[PDB]
Amino acid sequence: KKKPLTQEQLEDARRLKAIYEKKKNELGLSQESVADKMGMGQSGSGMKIEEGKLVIWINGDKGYNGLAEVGKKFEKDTGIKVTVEHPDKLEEKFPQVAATGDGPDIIFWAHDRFGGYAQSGLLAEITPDKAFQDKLYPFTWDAVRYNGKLIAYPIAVEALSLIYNKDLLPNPPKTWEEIPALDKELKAKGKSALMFNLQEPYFTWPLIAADGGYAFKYENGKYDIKDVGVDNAGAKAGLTFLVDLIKNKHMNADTDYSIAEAAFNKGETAMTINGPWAWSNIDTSKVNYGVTVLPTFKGQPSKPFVGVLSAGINAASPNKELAKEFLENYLLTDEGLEAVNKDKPLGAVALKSYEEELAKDPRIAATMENAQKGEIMPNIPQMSAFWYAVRTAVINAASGRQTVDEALKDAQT
Ligand SMILES: OC[C@H]1O[C@H](O[C@H]2[C@H](O)[C@@H](O)[C@@H](O)O[C@@H]2CO)[C@H](O)[C@@H](O)[C@@H]1O
Repeated sequence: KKKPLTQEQLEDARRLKAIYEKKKNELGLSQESVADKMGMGQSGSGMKIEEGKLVIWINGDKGYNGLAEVGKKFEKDTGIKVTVEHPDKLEEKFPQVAATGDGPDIIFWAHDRFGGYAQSGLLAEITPDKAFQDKLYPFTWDAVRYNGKLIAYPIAVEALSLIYNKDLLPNPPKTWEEIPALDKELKAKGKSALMFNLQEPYFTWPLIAADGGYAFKYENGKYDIKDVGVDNAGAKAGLTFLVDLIKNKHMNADTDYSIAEAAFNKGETAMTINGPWAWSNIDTSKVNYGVTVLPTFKGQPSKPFVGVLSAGINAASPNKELAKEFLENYLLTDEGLEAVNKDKPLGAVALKSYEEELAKDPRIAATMENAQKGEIMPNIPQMSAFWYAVRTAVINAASGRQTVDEALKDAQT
């Protein structure tokens, strides 16, 4: 308190403070900190994610109610509350919130996005022992391995199939090339041959890859990011066929997931292209449907990009042990996967014991044959940029805003 200070000394300090404050106000920071704007300090205090519970994000097309049921079982046994959410644009929101040390404890998505999350430091290395690993197929662990480390638990192996209305079309086409004539036939009955989501490149990729399109060349155990196959002859032939379908009025460039689903389930179109998650709504519909191998293009199989639905653990989570216990001992069991599967079908699961049951289902057999004909997606960090590039190319080529040659030239970097 009692200091040997004169008014002149205090005045000198007053002036220095005022010089500082004058600059601060001129910089428009009357209400903010200088050090914050310099990106100094932290963000944040390492405690945004609540300790002692689990928050889980999964896409809204998956069996999130069945997953929440597994969460309730977990809570009954352990007292740990599990909250399941399905935010829109989850795969964009997760990296944004997790970068700040926030977000869910566990994030579900196909494995392709996970290498980018891991490179950004957003995903924990997972630690299942060999005995647990032995319960899932080796190729599924491979999909979630990034630079030697396991960075997610694999859940299910997803591939697109051709889904068809057996009453309108007891005999589904073998080839993409048959579709225009089939559409002309069905149009005379007030129906169309085929509708599927043209807004997400996932759905058009199997045709683009058929005759030779590819994302990143894989050689000697590594992906060459300098060798991209989005604008080669095969990719062009595939996308040109799609564009010709639109030019010839066999499909509408505007068709999206809900337009195609509503039209197929109402019985207005004879075929759609979709994954196992979609089977539940068709089951509810009046449609008698089959699930079969995708049409060939130029005599070669369609090659869907295969996604392994996977559960990653937020690096910021203080609940990594709770998450491990939940995922290994509750979800990845016959009863856990059945709960999710009964809600929206997972397709072919990574867990050997449960996959052996489901394999009897002809819809799963067809999923697996389409998966086998395609390729497991890379998980490299360049995947997000690839998908954005191809999404743009397909939408622009389909709508006619650009030619196929120009759109694919733009996508190639
Ligand atoms: O369309 C690009 C998109 O494809 C894949 O997303 C799939 C996903 O794997 C399926 O689980 C399902 O939810 O439909 C999505 C397509 O709408 C990639 O996994 C994704 O990263 C990519 O953006």
